[PDB]
Amino acid sequence: GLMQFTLPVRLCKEIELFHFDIGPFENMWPGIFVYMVHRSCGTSCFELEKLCRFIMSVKKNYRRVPYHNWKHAVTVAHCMYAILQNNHTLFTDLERKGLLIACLCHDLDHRGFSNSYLQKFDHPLAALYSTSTMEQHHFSQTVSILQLEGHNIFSTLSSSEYEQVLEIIRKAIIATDLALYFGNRKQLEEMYQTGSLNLNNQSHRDRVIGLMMTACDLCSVTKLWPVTKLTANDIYAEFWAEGDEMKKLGIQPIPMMDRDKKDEVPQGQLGFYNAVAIPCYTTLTQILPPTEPLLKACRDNLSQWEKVIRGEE
Ligand SMILES: Cn1cc(Br)cc(C(=O)Nc2cc3nc(-c4ccccc4)[nH]c3cc2C(=O)NC2COC2)c1=O
Ligand SMILES: [Mg+2]
Ligand SMILES: [Zn+2]
Repeated sequence: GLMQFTLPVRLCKEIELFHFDIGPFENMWPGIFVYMVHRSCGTSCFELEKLCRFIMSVKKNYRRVPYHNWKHAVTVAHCMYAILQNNHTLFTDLERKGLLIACLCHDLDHRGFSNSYLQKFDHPLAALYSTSTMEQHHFSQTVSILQLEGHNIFSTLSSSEYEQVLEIIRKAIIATDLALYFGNRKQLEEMYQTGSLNLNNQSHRDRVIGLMMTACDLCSVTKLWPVTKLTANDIYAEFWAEGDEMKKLGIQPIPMMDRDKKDEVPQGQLGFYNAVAIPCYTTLTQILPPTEPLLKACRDNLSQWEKVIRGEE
């Protein structure tokens, strides 16, 4: 009950900033996550014995892939933690509880391949879930870990609070399907501008939590340049492996996935920042103004990719 996690001084301060990197010491990531839950939520939200057993089962069920791995889970939960802490009064107790777990669980048992590749391979998951294939699987894997003896961190919620939180986590994880981001953001842009945005309308809150999930998921582009650049090697390592597998099925991959086209990476990052990242954090800054540091860090990194193209690094 009276047992806080404390971090060393540099982490205790930097963890509150959007651009915080959780570092290369894996054994500290669980304590960082618990630290974030205790400050975002209270030392009571969860039974420590139970939370600790849920965190280590989740860890176990992420794979050793270059990008979509345990480090990503915790990094995406941290960005959510920073958004929640800079917007204290906008979110319910339930939403704080559900969204940190949603983020930690959002890529469970990812194998390093897109929904596209599962469908062209004809993977069994592609017959069971025809859209948002991996995302329906990640939510499925979350419910499975919650129902292991001694893993139900929500067991002290009322039956109705319990159904509300699983529903928040389900919509939160499905929203990490980038194919659903483009339409969700368009609707939010139209609602915010025509003045109809209403955070007491549940379907509007749904949409907003969805945008938050895309912003946390893409938060590699909001870090200091050296973190952003080294993460891109990890991201491209999964993409090019997926490309190699496309060629094994006799399909030319899209250029993003073709390792023969390493040369064009800088221009391909420009497109990504311009079509996805900048508009994501722009709309997110309009709805939730304290998240502006994410938009500013993203613009700084676009400008660093422009410098790479102009031969200046
Ligand atoms: C999910 N997620 C999380 C992060 Br963080 C970064 C990424 C990411 O880098 N995306 C991209 C990298 C790319 N590189 C090239 C490219 C490389 C070489 C030669 C020619 C082209 N084209 C690219 C397109 C995208 C991309 O998705 N475009 C969106 C807009 O329509 C779908 C990501 O997909
Ligand atoms: Mg994902
Ligand atoms: Zn992810």
